[PDB]
Amino acid sequence: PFIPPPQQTALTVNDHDEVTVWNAAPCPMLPRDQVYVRVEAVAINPSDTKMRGQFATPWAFLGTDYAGTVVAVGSDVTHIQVGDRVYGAQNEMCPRTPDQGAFSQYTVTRGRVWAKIPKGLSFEQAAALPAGISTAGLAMKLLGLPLPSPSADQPPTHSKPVYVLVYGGSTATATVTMQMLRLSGYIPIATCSPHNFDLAKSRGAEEVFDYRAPNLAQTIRTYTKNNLRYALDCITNVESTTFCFAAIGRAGGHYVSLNPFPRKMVTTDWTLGPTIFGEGSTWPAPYGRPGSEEERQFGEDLWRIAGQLVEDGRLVHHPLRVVQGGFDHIKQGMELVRKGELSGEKLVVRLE
Ligand SMILES: C/C=C/C(=O)SCCNC(=O)CCNC(=O)[C@H](O)C(C)(C)COP(=O)(O)OP(=O)(O)OC[C@H]1O[C@@H](n2cnc3c(N)ncnc32)[C@H](OP(=O)(O)O)[C@@H]1O
Repeated sequence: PFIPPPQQTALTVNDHDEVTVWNAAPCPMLPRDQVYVRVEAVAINPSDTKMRGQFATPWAFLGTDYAGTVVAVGSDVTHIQVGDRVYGAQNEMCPRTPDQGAFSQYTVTRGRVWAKIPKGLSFEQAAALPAGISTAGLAMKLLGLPLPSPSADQPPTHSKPVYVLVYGGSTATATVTMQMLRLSGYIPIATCSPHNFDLAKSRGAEEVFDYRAPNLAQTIRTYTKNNLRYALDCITNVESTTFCFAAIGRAGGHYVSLNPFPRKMVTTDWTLGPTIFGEGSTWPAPYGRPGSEEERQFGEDLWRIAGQLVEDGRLVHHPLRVVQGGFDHIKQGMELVRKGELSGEKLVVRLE
């Protein structure tokens, strides 16, 4: 049986709320239904930068998005060989599993929220995808929109065009969501900054608008025949919620946000990330919820679908900004992300 290394490097937060390169971190045990991954590349997400204060578990590993090489295979796992390449998501800073996080030299795969990297994709391209895939699926689920068929030789047809507003169409989440929406037969319309217009259109937006434009909500209401029933808010602040409520049609609509938030006929939801694992959250406030087998199966189904889409080139990664380096480079990348210094790109670290 496989024996994990006695120590490794991982990124964590210490007992003084500081992001820390930890050079004596433990290695996880190998679950019988998972595989053991030597991490080759990771992506940085805003969620990583927010794991602080009450949100941090000291000495628990940071990071969601990883891609690496399989070094050991759990005894109950089929269809994966030692030396295969995989990509997937981890559930960062879960006090029950503090030795599992993407920002580590060695991790294990989690649930079935992972896949084999297609032959034509690099570690960096693959690492850019997992939180995107996962978030896009949770949002479509919450909006009440069906997932794409991995078959189906092309999108369902609708009665009339069914628009979906995506506020923040240059975000990492939006560029993956808009491809998926299109594959399901929906027509995304996006708002973002002018320099990311071409990116939004390349990723499935039928039209794209500058979110700063005066009375843009009237423009959108006109465009959608005053019957916009779906708004996906990828920005999630006071202004984006106001805009989305204004753009939704006179007969009502559904607003889904990627974070919690503090007129009639609008239902509202927001995506809780660990939900993709069928895990819940131990956090208090609006976060804590029990896990569920239905949530687990959804996540597996999504990943089976999206895996095939990525494999056939029908779902593509957000543009990359690739850094070569070690764990301090992940730490610096987080700060860049936290400061909003990235536009239209995802920061990926290839671990050297
Ligand atoms: C395995 C994990 C699975 C999950 O489901 S995680 C669940 C989803 N939720 C969260 O992770 C919560 C924590 N995350 C956040 O709060 C993120 O910031 C969200 C999820 C809201 C967005 O992250 P994402 O990675 O999708 O976007 P990004 O960082 O790539 O987007 C940045 C872009 O956001 C845009 N932006 C930034 N501030 C903006 C503003 N005030 N107004 C309008 N747009 C704004 C601005 O775009 P341009 O205007 O075109 O340059 C900027 O480039």
